Amino acid sequence: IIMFEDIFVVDKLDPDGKKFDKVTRIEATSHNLDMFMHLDVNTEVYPMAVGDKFTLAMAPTLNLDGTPDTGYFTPGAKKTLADKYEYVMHGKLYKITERDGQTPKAEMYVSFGGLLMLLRGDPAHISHFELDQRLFLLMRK
Amino acid sequence: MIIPVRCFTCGKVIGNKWDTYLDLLQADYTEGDALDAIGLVRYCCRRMLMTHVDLIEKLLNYN
Amino acid sequence: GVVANLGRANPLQSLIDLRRTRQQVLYTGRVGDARYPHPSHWGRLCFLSTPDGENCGLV
Amino acid sequence: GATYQRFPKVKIRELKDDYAKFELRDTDVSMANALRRVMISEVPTVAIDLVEIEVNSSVLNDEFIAHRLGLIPLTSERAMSMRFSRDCDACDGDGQCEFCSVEFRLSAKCVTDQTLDVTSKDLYSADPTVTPVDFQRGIIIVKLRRGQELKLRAIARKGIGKDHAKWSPAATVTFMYEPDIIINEDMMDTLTDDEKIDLIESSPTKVFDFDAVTRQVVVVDPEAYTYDEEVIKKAEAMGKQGLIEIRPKDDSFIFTVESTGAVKASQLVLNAIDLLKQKLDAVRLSD
Amino acid sequence: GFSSRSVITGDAFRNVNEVGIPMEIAHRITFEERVSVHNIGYLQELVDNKMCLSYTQGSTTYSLRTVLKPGQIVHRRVMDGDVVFINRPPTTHKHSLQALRVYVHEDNTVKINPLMCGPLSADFDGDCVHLFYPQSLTAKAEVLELFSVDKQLRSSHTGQLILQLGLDSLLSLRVMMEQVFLDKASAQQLAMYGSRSLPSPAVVKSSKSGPAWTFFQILQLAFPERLSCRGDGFIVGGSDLLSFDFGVDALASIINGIVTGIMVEKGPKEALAFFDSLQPLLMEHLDPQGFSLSLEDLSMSREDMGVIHNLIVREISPMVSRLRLSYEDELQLENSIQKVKEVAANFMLKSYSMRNLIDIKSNSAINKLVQQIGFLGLQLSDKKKLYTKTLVEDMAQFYKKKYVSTSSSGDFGIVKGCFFHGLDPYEEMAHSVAAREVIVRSSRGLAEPGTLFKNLMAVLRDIVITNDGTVRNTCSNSIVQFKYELSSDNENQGLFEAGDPVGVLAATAMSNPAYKAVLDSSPNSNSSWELMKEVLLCKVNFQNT
Amino acid sequence: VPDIVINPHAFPSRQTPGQLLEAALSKGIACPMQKKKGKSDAYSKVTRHATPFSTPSVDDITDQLHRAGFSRSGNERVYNGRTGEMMRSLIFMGPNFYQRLIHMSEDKVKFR
Amino acid sequence: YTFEHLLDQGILELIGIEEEEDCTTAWGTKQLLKQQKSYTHCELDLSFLLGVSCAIVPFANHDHGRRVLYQSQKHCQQAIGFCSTNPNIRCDTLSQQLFYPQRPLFKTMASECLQKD
Amino acid sequence: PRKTSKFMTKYERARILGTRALQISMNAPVMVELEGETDPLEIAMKELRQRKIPFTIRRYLPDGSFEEWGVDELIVEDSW
Amino acid sequence: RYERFVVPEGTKKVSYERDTKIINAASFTIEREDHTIGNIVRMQLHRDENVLFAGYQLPHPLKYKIIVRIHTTSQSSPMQAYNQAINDLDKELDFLKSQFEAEVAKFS
Amino acid sequence: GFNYGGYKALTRSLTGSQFELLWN
RNA sequence: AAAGACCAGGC
Ligand SMILES: [Mg+2]
Ligand SMILES: [Zn+2]
Ligand SMILES: [Zn+2]
Repeated sequence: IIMFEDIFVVDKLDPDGKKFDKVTRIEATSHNLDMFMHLDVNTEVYPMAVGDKFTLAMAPTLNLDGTPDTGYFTPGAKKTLADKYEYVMHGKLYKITERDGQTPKAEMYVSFGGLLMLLRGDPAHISHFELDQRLFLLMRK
Repeated sequence: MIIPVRCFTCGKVIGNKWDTYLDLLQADYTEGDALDAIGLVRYCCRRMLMTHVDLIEKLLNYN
Repeated sequence: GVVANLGRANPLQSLIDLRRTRQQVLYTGRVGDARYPHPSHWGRLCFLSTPDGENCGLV
Repeated sequence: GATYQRFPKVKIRELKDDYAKFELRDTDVSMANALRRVMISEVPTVAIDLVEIEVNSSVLNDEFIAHRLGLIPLTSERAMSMRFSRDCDACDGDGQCEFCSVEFRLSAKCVTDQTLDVTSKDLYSADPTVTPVDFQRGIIIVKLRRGQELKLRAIARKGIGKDHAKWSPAATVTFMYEPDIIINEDMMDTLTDDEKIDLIESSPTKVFDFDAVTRQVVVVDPEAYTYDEEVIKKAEAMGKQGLIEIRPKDDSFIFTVESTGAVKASQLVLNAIDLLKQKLDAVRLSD
Repeated sequence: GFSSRSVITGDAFRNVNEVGIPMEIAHRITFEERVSVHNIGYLQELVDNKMCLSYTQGSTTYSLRTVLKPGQIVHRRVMDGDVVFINRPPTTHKHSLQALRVYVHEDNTVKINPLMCGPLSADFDGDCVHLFYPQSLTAKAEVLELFSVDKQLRSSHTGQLILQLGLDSLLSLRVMMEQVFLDKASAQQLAMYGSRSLPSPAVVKSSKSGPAWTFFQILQLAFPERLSCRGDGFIVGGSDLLSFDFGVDALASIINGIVTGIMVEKGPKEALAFFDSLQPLLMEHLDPQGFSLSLEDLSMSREDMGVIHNLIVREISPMVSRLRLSYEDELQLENSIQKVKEVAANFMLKSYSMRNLIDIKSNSAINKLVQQIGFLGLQLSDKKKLYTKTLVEDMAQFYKKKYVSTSSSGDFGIVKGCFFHGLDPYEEMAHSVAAREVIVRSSRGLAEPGTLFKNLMAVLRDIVITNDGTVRNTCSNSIVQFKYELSSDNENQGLFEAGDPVGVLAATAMSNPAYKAVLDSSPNSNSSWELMKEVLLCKVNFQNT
Repeated sequence: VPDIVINPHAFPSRQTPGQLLEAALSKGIACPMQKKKGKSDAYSKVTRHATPFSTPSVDDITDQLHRAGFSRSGNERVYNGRTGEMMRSLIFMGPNFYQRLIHMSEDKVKFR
Repeated sequence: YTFEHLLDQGILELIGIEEEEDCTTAWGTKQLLKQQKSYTHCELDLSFLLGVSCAIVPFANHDHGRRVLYQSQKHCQQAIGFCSTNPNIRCDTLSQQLFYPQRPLFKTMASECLQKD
Repeated sequence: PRKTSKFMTKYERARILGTRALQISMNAPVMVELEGETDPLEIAMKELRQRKIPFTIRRYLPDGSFEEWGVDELIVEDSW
Repeated sequence: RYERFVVPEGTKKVSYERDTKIINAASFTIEREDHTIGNIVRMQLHRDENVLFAGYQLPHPLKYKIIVRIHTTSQSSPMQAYNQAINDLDKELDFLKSQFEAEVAKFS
Repeated sequence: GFNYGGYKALTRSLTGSQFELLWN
């Protein structure tokens, strides 16, 4: 069971650029539910353009039935996990600072092994996320 | 003093090829053609014969 | 600085020990342009090879 | 009850004594590298190990002569069946003894006023199975002028190339990846033919060629490629990106095996496979 | 007690505080022990295995080359785990006394970690070191307590660390930074060298390839447990490298910040353990890739070389026939040729191998590559050189004589060629004068630092921080200073404590840049040593110079 | 395989580029000429002098390497010896004349 | 030729330092001599300006001068190569020798002219 | 005791460990337990770590005065 | 003296050690081996499906000794995965030898 | 200065012994 | 014994 899902549309690529050679940073608003996001993503295994469609989920576990998670994704008998997506990451929430500056926006900070992501938005969605919780980035086109 | 038995880098037997190389040089061949006709293909083996200095003849006179 | 020993480590050391030239000076360490190449060395003394100790340029 | 086994496939393209060329596919590069490393450093041969010198009147010293004698290749088909000298209890070394040792003798003295050559055809073994390899005149050892003399006795034993390079049976064993070359013909038509000659002249070896009978280019012998980036850097220098592309075709290799002659070129591969089995067996878990 | 001289070689796969000692050295040097309780059986095992060389009960030295009672002296041979202290022969090596732990090998050299080259200022081109072997037990305590590597980790000349990532380690980090991702096999092969565990992948599944780690997860494999610190370009939280910003202009400083975070909050040896896990990981990362340089790296194009020659024959040569006829205050020459050298460096850093093998921000090391790829620049002048002006006039007349093919097509003191394309015989002679002057200045001129260090130690020898804290002389018991630092007091400890010989530390911190400046003998490093002598060597009598 | 391996950090700092030009020249004169022309005098136009102050230009050295079947830049692809994988960087290889000096390690060992 | 026959026909001359100040000498290169004839002399080779251990160094005008000094003054006197051809009457303190000495692959002008290995 | 540092310096630490290991080598009783160790310097280091060492120091001031002190009263507790 | 090549001392040829921090994880230490055995065993263990970690390491490049670390899932164990890899390598070598003998007899 | 003219001037104008251990 | 004198390696 996921904790978030939304269809996103990218606003721009490279707000500064000039970074590692196979990483692109996307800056995006959201189409349905009011959200702000900017993310590091791999370019060679998943090229991403301007004006796209993609949706994002924020599940804390891959398995659709079981709760625990130890091990990589070597498929086999229990491939019944959330395989509805083409690109997944796995990282950590490290700063859940509350703004109260333009109080409709409340920011949140995660990092996938060095690849950063900021997600702002309403206080009524970033609450069940808590500090130092492992998260995933299930994302498809 | 004498030609070494094997090439230093690869280990091919070259120690029975000196007098043949001198005989081919004596019949007006270039050094590249004298090594081509004798079977040496890697440049490591060719530099063993192009650069050998035959000091045994001078040692045989001066006792 | 007149008579030296002949070295026999290889034949080249013996060859270059026989082809040297020296400007002897009083206190080694305060000379003029004695330690330097002059343009009148061209073709007759080597301007690239010389010692690097106290005899730099003097030999 | 699980199996995760591979099935290698072998196709020999040229085979003779002391030379073998064969392509090997459907295995991993770790297995090809294991075969190469074992053929260079693990397959045993027989070579001279002790030299006992009685008379030396030549102008060469004894360590020069012993090191020359150590590197002459002997015929070693018995080397898989005999034992190392650290394991033999039927002797003390120090002489001829089967399963561990062969004795050689040599004696020469110049009496003419011409210079006498002493070759490897003057070494006589006390075992007619282990002799020097026949290739000419034989490998030179020393030269004498008049009244000089060489007289010695040698002990030849078994060993491997990891111990000294005189026991290695391979003058050179190597493999190479098999290449996969694609040329985009929809971008090949964009080039005039002098620019095609300018592209083909960038390759160091003869991998591409020009057939003006159709006014085009063709990939002929795509195994003369040496994986330098010269043609690709040329096409990236002309701007015409992606015109050619080369990827190493995985799980496919071409082995070349040359032996010093101590053992045949098929027997070297077969003894490598046997020794690699023998060290896979001794590593097992008992449980 | 004993001393030993030997040639040094390197070894990156043993620990930083370890030294490898040849067996021929080790089996002839002894350590003395007083046999008593808690070591009867342990020393009896040794004397039974014939590892104790000699003995003395009472005073009569009976040899063993006897059972043990408590109270005599056993002399055993050097084995693994003992402490020696190392010193290159201190010609300039004023503070290089280091304490190291011994392992034994069979070769002929002394092996040290490559991180210990800069604390010793040694290299592996023929250098020898002296090892000393402490015999007394209070001497062992003093050596182990004052001069160990973890004790001496933060420098006393500067505020920095004595251990910096150097040549192959920094290059391994740079090539690990220009490609960001690693597949499973090489990542687990690197994770064999880490002290921690390998994390879950940052990328679990793409549709193109399999899983992939990033290099931050590889770099975090050397941290200690439950580390959480912070610096300029990084955030580490929960022993995980959360953030590390882009750069190659910042990378060494960020690594230095991570190590100072660990050594501000982590342990008694954790920064050394960090280095001991990081360095072999970087070697094993770089080894299946290789790194080289070709002729293409050294060949500037025809266009860029034409621009270099056009900028010379346009700007540099008509000016140099004007402002060199004036006197010394016109160093506008150096600024303009530095502008042309900036143009040449911007050209030559397009080759991928050359920008990884130097320090880009360094200027003494970037002029040396411009001399190889492009022009050499100015070689002859008559300002503050050790040759006279008659040599310069002779060389200008000789320049008129030899270039009879259109003389005065440039200047006589400017060399336009490069080392990669080769010099003229005239350019070779002009360059050879400049090289000879640098060599003479570096060899004969090493007497003014030698005098300065003697006269500096003669006056600064006995200045100590006292037990009440005032920096005082001790032979006259007079106050030189009321406080050494500005935030040192009896609540807050600092980098310096009571009993520290701060005068000797000041003298050595003054003598090091002098010796470095003369051993370089660049124009900048000559002017700096002039400016230093004009302060340090003032005269109380009026000389009206 | 090489006989001697040296570090690439030694070249941008010592200013001895001639060592790369000697090794690229020597490799061109010990290799067999592959006879793309197929004429008699395949080894007639071989450059081997490197005399000081009249050295050959680098276009002649690189054309000699190209006629022998090698890249002009002087480097070549190599396979890793411990694992077998094709290494990502190309390596500069070639013959250099090296000298063994009289300073040996076993004569420098001393103990007081 | 003999040297005496070339001297006796005026093709070659022996010239001292003071007389050479009245001489226009082309730089060795025949291409400098024969593209413009405003010269009175020409060198035999430019590399003969150097001493015997420096003229045999390959690409010796492509290196920095301290390095050429290191090679031609220090390192070539310490190399181990040939020692002698009659070692039975040489009781030196130390004598060292390689097993198989080689010559280089390249050919400078001085090594082609002296014909020494 | 006031007016001086409540930390122990490296020169006091070295001499305390030296005299303690010299005492242990002279058949002195060990004030703590042994977890299988033989080197006397490491026993003295464990004694300093567990603060079971009897000694007293006298810090001499420059003006002739001093400060008596007991060795289990200084901060020796500092990690990185 | 050149005898300490392939002979071990009174130690075992292989020594097993099951680590304590992670479960289903072990490190087999093999005497008198090097890259040849370790590399093929590593790349054969990656072909297995109940193997999550496989890696080999020389403790020092001048020692003739390797350490092989395996972490498995709960459907298998490290010792089963080790032995399955070794048996698969023997059967692959037997197949290779039969193919090579057939091709050599064909060429004559 | 740090030369003789400064050194003779001041010369004309003008750890160990820091602590002691004992038993308790 | 002691000094001269030389050479080499560093600084
Ligand atoms: Mg050095
Ligand atoms: Zn060869
Ligand atoms: Zn026997």
